[PDB]
Amino acid sequence: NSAEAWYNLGNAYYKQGDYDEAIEYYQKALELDPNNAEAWYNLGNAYYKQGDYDEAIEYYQKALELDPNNAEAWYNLGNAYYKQGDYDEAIEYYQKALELDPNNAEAKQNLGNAKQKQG
Ligand SMILES: [Pb+2]
Ligand SMILES: [Pb+2]
Repeated sequence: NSAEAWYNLGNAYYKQGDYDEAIEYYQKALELDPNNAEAWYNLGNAYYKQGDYDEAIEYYQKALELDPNNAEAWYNLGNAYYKQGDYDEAIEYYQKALELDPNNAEAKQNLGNAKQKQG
């Protein structure tokens, strides 16, 4: 209801690259409906695009608790850990992404690179 309205507005602002606004609007939506997995996921993405990887991780984790079939979310969580230098975590989440979407070339590549980084 208003939760959907806020989510819709977050999405519009997200797509235009206004992350600060999108983050505000997603947070409003989730105050009203905390079960919207796509709102958690997109909030995560918006923080990720801001370079705020610890927030991204928090919100990706919440999205995946609600929707553990979101292959892209597993991949982006892996990216977020990779950005923090947490290559063990990145590797795990990339492996999970590829189980659901074996065709994610970038997941395979980052997984490979992450394995090099640890050694
Ligand atoms: Pb936090
Ligand atoms: Pb873990």
